[PDB]
Order: sequence, then C-alpha cells, then structure tokens
Amino acid sequence: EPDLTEEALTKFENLDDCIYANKRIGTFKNNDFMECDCYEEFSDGVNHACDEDSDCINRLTLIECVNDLCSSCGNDCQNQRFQKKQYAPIAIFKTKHKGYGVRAEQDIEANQFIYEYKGEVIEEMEFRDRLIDYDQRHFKHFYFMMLQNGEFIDATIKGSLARFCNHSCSPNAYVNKWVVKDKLRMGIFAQRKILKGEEITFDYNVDRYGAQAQKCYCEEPNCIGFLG
Amino acid sequence: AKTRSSRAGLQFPVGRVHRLLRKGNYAERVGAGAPVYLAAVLEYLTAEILELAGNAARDNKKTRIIPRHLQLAVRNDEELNKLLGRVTIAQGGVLPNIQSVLLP
Amino acid sequence: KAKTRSSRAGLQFPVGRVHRLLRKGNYAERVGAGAPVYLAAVLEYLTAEILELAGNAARDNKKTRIIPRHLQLAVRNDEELNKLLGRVTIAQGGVLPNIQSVLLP
Amino acid sequence: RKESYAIYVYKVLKQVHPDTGISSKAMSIMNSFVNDVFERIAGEASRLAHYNKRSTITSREIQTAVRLLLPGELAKHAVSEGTKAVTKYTS
Amino acid sequence: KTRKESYAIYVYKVLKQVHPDTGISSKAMSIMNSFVNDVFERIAGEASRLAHYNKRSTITSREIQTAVRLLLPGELAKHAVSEGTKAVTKYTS
Amino acid sequence: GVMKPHRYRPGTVALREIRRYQKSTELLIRKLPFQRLVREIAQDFKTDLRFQSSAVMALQEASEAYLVALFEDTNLCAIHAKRVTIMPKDIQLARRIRGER
Amino acid sequence: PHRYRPGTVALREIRRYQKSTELLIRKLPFQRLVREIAQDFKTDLRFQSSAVMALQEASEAYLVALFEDTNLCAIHAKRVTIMPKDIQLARRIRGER
Amino acid sequence: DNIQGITKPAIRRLARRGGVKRISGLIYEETRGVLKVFLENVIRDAVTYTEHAKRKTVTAMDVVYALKRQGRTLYGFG
Amino acid sequence: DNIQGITKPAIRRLARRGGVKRISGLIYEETRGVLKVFLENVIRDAVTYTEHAKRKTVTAMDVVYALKRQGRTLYGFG
DNA sequence: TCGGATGTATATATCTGACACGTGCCTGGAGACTAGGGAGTAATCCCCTTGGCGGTTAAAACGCGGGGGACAGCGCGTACGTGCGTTTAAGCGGTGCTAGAGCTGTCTACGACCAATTGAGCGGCCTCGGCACCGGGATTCTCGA
DNA sequence: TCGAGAATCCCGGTGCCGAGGCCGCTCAATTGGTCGTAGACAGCTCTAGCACCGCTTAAACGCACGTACGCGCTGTCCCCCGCGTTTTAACCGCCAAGGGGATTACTCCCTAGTCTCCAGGCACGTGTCAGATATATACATCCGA
Ligand SMILES: C[S@@+](CC[C@H](N)C(=O)[O-])C[C@H]1O[C@@H](n2cnc3c(N)ncnc32)[C@H](O)[C@@H]1O
Ligand SMILES: [Zn+2]
Ligand SMILES: [Zn+2]
Ligand SMILES: [Zn+2]
Repeated sequence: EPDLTEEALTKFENLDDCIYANKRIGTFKNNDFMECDCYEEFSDGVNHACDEDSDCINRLTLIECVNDLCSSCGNDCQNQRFQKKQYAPIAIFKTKHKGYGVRAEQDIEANQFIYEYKGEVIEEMEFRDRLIDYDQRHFKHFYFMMLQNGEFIDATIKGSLARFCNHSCSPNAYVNKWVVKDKLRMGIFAQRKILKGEEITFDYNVDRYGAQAQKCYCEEPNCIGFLG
Repeated sequence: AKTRSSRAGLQFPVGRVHRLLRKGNYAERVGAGAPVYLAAVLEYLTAEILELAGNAARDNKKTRIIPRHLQLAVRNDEELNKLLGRVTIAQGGVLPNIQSVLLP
Repeated sequence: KAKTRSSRAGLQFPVGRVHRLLRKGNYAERVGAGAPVYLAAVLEYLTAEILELAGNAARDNKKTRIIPRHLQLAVRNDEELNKLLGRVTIAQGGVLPNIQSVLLP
Repeated sequence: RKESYAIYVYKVLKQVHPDTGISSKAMSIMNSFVNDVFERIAGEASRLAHYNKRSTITSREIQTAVRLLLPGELAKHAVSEGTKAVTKYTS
Repeated sequence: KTRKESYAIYVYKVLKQVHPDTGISSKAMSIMNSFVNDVFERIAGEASRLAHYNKRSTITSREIQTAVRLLLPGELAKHAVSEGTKAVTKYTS
Repeated sequence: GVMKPHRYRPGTVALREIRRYQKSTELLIRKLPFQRLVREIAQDFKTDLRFQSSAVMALQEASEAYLVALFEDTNLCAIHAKRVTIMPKDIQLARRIRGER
Repeated sequence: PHRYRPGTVALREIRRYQKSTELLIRKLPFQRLVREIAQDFKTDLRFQSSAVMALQEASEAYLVALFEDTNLCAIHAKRVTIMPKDIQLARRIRGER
Repeated sequence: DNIQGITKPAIRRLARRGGVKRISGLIYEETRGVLKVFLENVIRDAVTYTEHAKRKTVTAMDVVYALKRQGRTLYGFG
Repeated sequence: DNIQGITKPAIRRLARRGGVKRISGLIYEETRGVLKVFLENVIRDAVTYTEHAKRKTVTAMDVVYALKRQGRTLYGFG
C-alpha cells in the first residue's frame, strides 16, 4: 500500500536541496567546466541533443550539463536529469523480514535513472559522535554512504526516498557519481529491465567494524551470509 | 617630409625593410618596389593572423589575445597550418580531439 | 716562377676557383685567406672518402668503371654517408636488396 | 636601443579589432613570425635572382617568391594586395 | 660556344690517386659534380649564417671549421677538421 | 558500517584526464630534475658550463611538443594495430616511418 | 600440369627487380600524363627530353619509398596483404595528408 | 584520360622493387591519386620557375629546383 | 641518475595530453631513451654555437638556432 | 531569559599588476645631385622540339582453377586501471658573492682594388679496349611421389 | 624421405661506341704595390647565475584489488596468384618544318654614394580598473547558566 510513503514523510524530514555542515566541502578539484561538442538544438520541439546512443562526451565522461554555461548546445537538455529531478514512480511496500523495501511500480528499462540518493553531509570527526550516539540510542538500521575518502553522507534524520532499499547478492541496480556544478551527487541506475513488482536492490559492499554482524534474507544461490 | 609608408598607403614600415634588404647580403642591388611589395605582404599576413586570433579570443569571452588563442587560430585554418607546418609555438598546447575507437 | 695555391697547400682541388665562388656567391662582404684552402681540403677528403667505397664496390662486383649503381651501393652501405645524404635521390641507382624475414618461408 | 615590430602590430590590431588587447608573449610570437616570413621570402627571392644571372631583387622577384612560398588561396590575395600597394605608390 | 666550368678533371685526379686502375663514366662524373656543388653550397650557407649571427663581415677559417663541425656527423667531421687543419698549417708555413 | 557501492570503471577517469590535459596548457615535467638532466648531459660536451633560464625553458618547450607529437603518432599506430594499449613497437614504427631511425 | 606454389614467383620478382635498375613506368604514357596535367597551368608549353626523365626518376623513387613504409605497416598489422589504409597511415605519419 | 596509362603490371613492378609479396585490388587507384598529387605539385613549381624565367621551354634545372624546394635533391641532371 | 627524474606520472601525463587511454609498462624506458637522444642532439649544437661565439654561457638564441637546424622552428624566444 | 562568542560583508580606506599614456632625445629616415653600369631592345642563326608514317614484337588485357590468408567468434588469465596511507622533494621567500656578459678606446695588420703576365684549363678529333649481346653446357632450386 | 622440370650461372666468340689522350687557344689566376678600416687586445662596469637555508604542502611510491582486453586457437570463404591465349600499342628508324634560346651590339635610366636636415620611436616616468585587503557592526546563530 502507498500509505507507507505518506507515513514515512511524517517519520523523517524530506528535503529537495542538498545541505552541508560547512560551505567548503570536498568537491571536484579541477573546476573549469569541460563542455560538450554537440551543436544540435531542437528548441522548437523536444531537445534530442544529449541522449543515449549518441556522442555526448559529458554523458560518456559522467559530467552534468549546465544550462547557463554550456554554449552551442541549447537551454534544456535530456542529460539534465538531476536539476530537473526527472525521477521514476516509487512505492514503498512491505517485505517479509527485511522491513519496508522499495518495490518498483512500472517497467524500468536498462540504464535508466530511478531516484537520487539525498541526505545530510557529515565530517568524520562528527561522524565518530554520530556513530557513538546512534549506537547507544539503539537504532534498528544504518543509513550512511561514502562520498570521498574523508567525507560521508548521512540520511537518518534528513534523508530521501532512496534510504529504504535493501541489500541483495543478485542486484538489479548500480550507483554512479556525477559532478553537478561542483557538487558530488549520487544516483541509482538500472542493470537490467526491471519488471513490475520487483524490489529494487543494489550491492552495499559495506565494511563494518562495530560489535554487531547483521544477517541477510535474500536467499539467492549467490549469497554468503554476512554483510561485507 | 612625407614618409614612404604614408605614400604607399600601408602600416608596416618601408625604409626599415629596405635597410634590412641592404644589410642581410641577399643581392648587390635592391629595387624600389620590392620593400613596398614585401611590406604589403607582411601586413596582409599579420592582419589575417590577428583577425583569426581576435575571433578565437571572442569565442571564449576574453579581452586579450593569448598564445593559446594564437595556437587555435593557426591550427584551425587550412592554409596557415600548411604554412606553419613544422613550427612550434610556445605555451600553445594542442587541439582537443578524442578518437572514436576510444569512446565506450 | 709563378706557383699555385693548390700546389702550395698540397691539395688537388683548386683554391682560386673556390675563392672566386666565395667572392661571387653573395655570402659576406669580406673573405679570408685560409677559408678556401680549408674548404678545398674538406671537399677533397669527402671526394676521396666516397670514391674509395665506389672503387671497392666496383672491384667487388668484378667491374672496372664506376656507375651510379656502384655509387648507390657505396653511399647506402655506409652509415655516416647515408646519414649525410638522407634526403638525396641518386638517378639510375635503384635500391638495396632487402627482403623482410616474415615474407620468405 | 633594440629594433622590433611591437608598435606596428598594435597599429594593425587596433584596425582589425578595436576593443581588444594583446600580451607580451603573444607579441614576441608575432615578432618571431614576421621575422621568419621576412627571412624566408628574402632567401627565396635571393635564390630566384641568383638563378637568372642577375644582381637585382625586384618586385617581380618578390612576387615569384610569394607565389612559390605561400599556398594557393593566400598567395593570390597577397599578390593582389602587394600589386595594389605598388600601384598606389607609383601613382 | 661558351665555356662550361666543372669539377670533372679534379675528381678524375683524386680517383687516379686513390685507385691506380679504375675508370668512371660520364653520369657518375655528373653525380660527383652535383655532390661537390651541393656540399659546397651547404657549408658556404652555414658559414654565412655563422658570420651573420656574430655580427661579423669576414668569413675566416673558424666559421668554415664550425660549419663542418655542425654539418658533418660523427667521425667524418673529426677527420675533415684534421685534414683541413693540416692543409691550413701547410699553407701557412 | 559505511556502505561502499561506488567504484569507477577503467576508462572514465582516463578520458577525463585526456580532456583535462588537452584543455590545459602548462608545464608537465618538473623543472629541477629536467635542469639537472640537461646539466648532466651537457657536462659531457664541455666542462664548466653555465646556463640561463630562458634557454632551459626553450629546451623544455621543445621537448614537450616533441614528446606529445610522438605519442600522438604512436597512438595512431596502436589504433591501426586494432588495439588500445600502446606497445614500444608502435614507438619504433613511428620513429622509423618519420625518419628518425 | 606443373605449377608453382603462390609466393615463389613473387619472391623471384622481388629479387629480380631489386637486382635490376631500369625504368618501370613506360615513357610515352608518363609523358602524356605530364603534358595533360601541365595543360592546366599554362597553355602551349614545351618540354625537353631530360625533364621528363627527371620527373620519372623522382616519381619512381617516391613510389618505391612509399611502398616500403606501406609494406612495413602491413607487417606491423600482422598481415601480408597491403590495403590502402596502410598507404593512408604511411602518408599521415610522414606528414603529407 | 592518361592517368589510366599507369597500368596494373607497372604498379606491381614498383611494389616488387619495394619488396611486396601480395597486393590487394584497391591499391592501384590510390597509387594513381598519390602520383597525380605529387606530379601536380612538382609541375606547378616547374611551370612557376618557367614563367618567371620568361621562357616557354621547361628545362631540367627547373625540375631540379622544384624537387630541391620539396626536399628531394636529385643528382644526375645538371 | 637524473634520467630517473622523468617520473612515471609525467610520461603518463604527456600521454594523457597526447590522447592515450591505456599504457603498457615498457613505454617509460623507451620514452626516456628518445628524450635523451633528442636532448643530446640539441645540446651538442647549442654547445657548438657557444664555443664558436667565444662565450661560456648558453643563451636562448643558441637553443633557437639549434632547433632551427633540427627543423623545428620555435616561436616565443627570439 | 541572561551573559558570551562568531560567520557573513559591505561602508571606508588601501596594496599589487601588466598594460595603457605625456615628454627627451638622438639616431636613423627623408630630399637633391651626379655618374656609371646593369638592364631593355632589335636582329640573326641554328639546333633542338614537334609532327607524320611503316614494321615488329614485348607487353598489356582477359578468362579460369584453386588454395591460402583475412576475418569472425570463443576462451584464458594476467597486467594495468583506481584508491589509500606514507614518504619525499618541488616550489617559494631571503641573502650573499662573483665570474663573466656588455660597452669603450688604439691602432696594427689584413683584405679590397688595379695593371701586366702567362701558365692553366675548356673544346675539337682520333682510337683502341671493356662491356653489350648471343649460343652452348653445367649447376641449383621446386614440387608432387 | 627424392627425379622431371624450370631458372640460373660459366665460358667463349663477336663488335662497337665512348673514356681517354693529344693539341691549339683564350683568360682568369698570380704577383706586385697602395690604402682603408675590422677587429684584437686591454680596461672598466654591473648583473644575473650559483650557492645556501628554512618552511610548507602537493606530488610520487608501494601495495591491495579486480576485471577487461591481448593473444592463442578454430572455422570459412573468397579473392588474388600462376598460367594460357588474344590483342595492341610501344620502341625504333626515318624524314621534314619551324620556333624560340643564345648571342651581339646599341642605348638608356635606376640606383649607390654623398651631404644636409629633421622628426619618430625607444626609454622613462604616471595612470588605470581587476583583484584583492585592514577595522567594524547589523543580522542572526548558537553555547552555558
Ligand atoms: C531499506 S533500509 C531499512 C529497512 C526497513 N525500512 C527498516 O526500517 O528496517 C536499509 C537497511 O536494511 C537492512 N538490510 C539490508 N538488507 C537486508 C536483508 N537482506 N535482511 C534484513 N535487513 C537488511 C540494512 O541494515 C540497512 O540498514
Ligand atoms: Zn553534449
Ligand atoms: Zn548538453
Ligand atoms: Zn545476503
């Protein structure tokens, strides 16, 4: 039932813009905006310039296209899938023993963007205290993400809809990284054609070091039993 | 005392070119129309180079011509690349290109 | 009597002709005295160095006269003469016999 | 004193693009370009004057050096501009 | 008609000194004459550039020696400089 | 623990560096080891020499363009050989076709 | 019914035309080609007998020096057969086109 | 149409002198094109020297000077 | 051993400027050898011009003249 | 609620920066005048270039069998990509000393220049020998048994 | 593991045309002397090159991990090579017209050299807006008590 989404919107605090604890945060270290080379601009109808099966160097190099900086390309692009928030239909449903796993609504093809992972950005010296008080307050799950070698992403209090998805050893999704106006943003694509009624999962590859070893309930013939 | 460059209607000097022709030991005798003709040729080539350099500078929203703009203005023309074929321009770089068999 | 500068310097190439070509070649205003002697010695050494290998090739191919084939062989078989004459086409000379190792069985 | 072409490139640049400037390294590159083209045309004209057993470099010799050194489209415009300058000088 | 100057008899004398019994045709003699003219023009042009770079007017034997050292590669340049120095030393005394 | 789902595929960061160093124009070799190399190879020609700064900069600006043109022709040889990886036989082929050896 | 394996006659011709030094392109078709592509620059010209020979020697040396590097490209491509992409590569590395 | 006068057994002999064991079928037109471009360049320079010399006969020395500008330096002809 | 001063992420950086996607391991010694041969060929002519000019310092004009003799005209230092 | 410490940043007033403008000047460019030698022009001669025609045959053109190499696909496994912590030396300032580059004077010796001379080298005409050509026999490589 | 069959070299006879030697003839190399200035040498200045040292921090190195492509192997099919027959225009020999390249003599006018006059570009001080920087106080923005 889709009422669990409306309940989860009352559980945590949903956000639409990326926030930071400090203004100077670890970003892409060479900022001069490498632009594309395509000169097509179908401004009368629909811009078919920056799409798949083409020669978009910003798409092949995993670089976001900026509207007011990329000359000789146009004003709107189909590569712009983060600033326009061209998302997918989402429905948070129940599972057997995992919890509230996100199950897909319609047929999502291969290599297609679903939803952007958002949340707070924390520093490691603050992440130590976050680990300590989230361990002593006895929360049921963990909602963290690695961004760089010394900067993490928190999504417990302030998160998004992508914080619910479970782990499976036979996944159907993968995570890339993108440079969107000197910002390192996440994103979840699709491996194969996800059919109707399938839970979208991806590999965590978690490296835990605490005093608890969780278990998995995927039960597929490629699993191990532990989490990393 | 009218200068010879003002009589010819050019911007490059003519008596300096005549002195360099008399100094460099190219022949025994130098004519009178040769420095005017050579100054006109040098002025046309300099005007072409500076025109393409100004176009390459306006293509990046800049107000000053740099050796990168000179490199692009030389290498983006067909005849100027044939003239300056084996000439290296300092602080110029190369043309940005990526081969088609390298793209995934 | 009246001697010559070629007999005075002990050379075979002429000195007055080289000095006249230096004075009439529009290279500089003033020409020294030892420069045509030095240049005639250098040209004579290069002529003897190429004719030694040409005569050796003519002896090795059981001939008497030197033809442009023997000149081509004498130039291309040496290293420094091939490095000097790297952008020179000698007429009626041909090429060197060379078959790559991946072509013959 | 030291002779160069630093003010004449300014005079050409203020006629081809008034609202721009140029640095010092680019001026050195332009001076090297003018000197190299001058030396190549002068050497080609000297060889063309020596091949015909003459002792005078004329506008015909410079025109032949330009037609031998520059490529097809550029040499025609160079000959046209030089002939116009010689005609204006002799008028 | 008109006298045509060539290096035929001098290359012939060098050939008869370096080989006692060896002939030569006319095409090979023309190739030798063109080779002598080419090396002459190369060394003279390099010496003219050397005299122009140092703001001089006189081409001495030092400019010819430096042109030989720049133009001939490796072992050949050393023997050419040695033979030319021996010839200048013999011409001086 | 912290999940680590991301790892770049080989080629993306490579093409990003290709675009970066085809856009930027700067010095690519360190100056002091190049200067020590030039002084060591110049010691073998004449003892007790002395260098300016612009001469060493001219040497470095020549060597940069020479090596970049060599790697461009070598990459063309490697593409003609139906490969992506450059082998030293491609360098030898480029130097032999160009006329250097 | 006596035939050779293909390659033996080819190596025999390689040895024969690397031993012999003579003209290979015929004189009258080359002369007609030179005159035809010389009509496009100046009308009513006149040629000597040695200028055509100099052009033919230069063209023969240029073509042999091109096919040597082309064969080296074909060997580097792990083939024996020469394709025109080897010609394009040999002319593009050298600095012609 | 004298470019077809460069026959198929002639380019084969040039390749046998060059050292070629096997020749494909698309080599001959490319060889004719390369020969045409090279001859147009050299004949253009020779006719330029001839028109500068105020004559009508293209001598061998004009061809030698045209090859010397390209960097060929043919020995044997003047 | 100042030839080891041409480090491994510098030849790789030159190749990334040249447009190279993937590099083997036997490229670096060959690149050091090519750079050493080229620099010896230029430094020999520069020291020859310096010895002819009766000086003891190697100026930039000697390097420009050596690169002019090598066939590589350099703009920006005249 | 009360007391205390803090990022942002424009109001006011200042510190580089590499290029863009008022003057001093002195050294190189411009205006007449003369002489002479390189260059333009007409006539002539011949010799090399172009054109046509006939005979012979080496070489170009055209089919045809086949077999060997170019090309497409699959699998192995290693070696070259990305990342992280550690180490190391490249930039970047400040000071000091000096070999050697750059600029002036003196004048000695070295090369430009002209007249007379004559031995040296370019051109015409034999001439005999070395390489071009052809016939016969011995030697060496090829390929299906 | 080898005999027919096709190239290929050795040797001998014929022959023919071109490298070499000889001789006559202009002409530029040689010798002598005079004279103008190019640079060899000594001296003075002063300026970048070399050496050293402290601080900072960005680049290189070693190692772990992995996965994507270079290369070996197999099939297949197609197209280029060897060989035989047919055609065809290239090579040679020969003759004939003629057109422009080289030469010679005559005439002219273009430019090098000289002197005098003068003004234009090279240094040498001032002035920019872009890019920042030393007090400081409203506007919130948290951290104890
Ligand atoms: C979808 S969210 C939380 C799930 C659910 N909404 C809840 O409240 O527990 C992801 C969390 O589920 C847990 N998880 C992932 N895979 C699991 C599995 N296979 N079985 C049980 N829990 C799993 C992880 O620990 C992770 O922190
Ligand atoms: Zn694009
Ligand atoms: Zn775009
Ligand atoms: Zn599991």
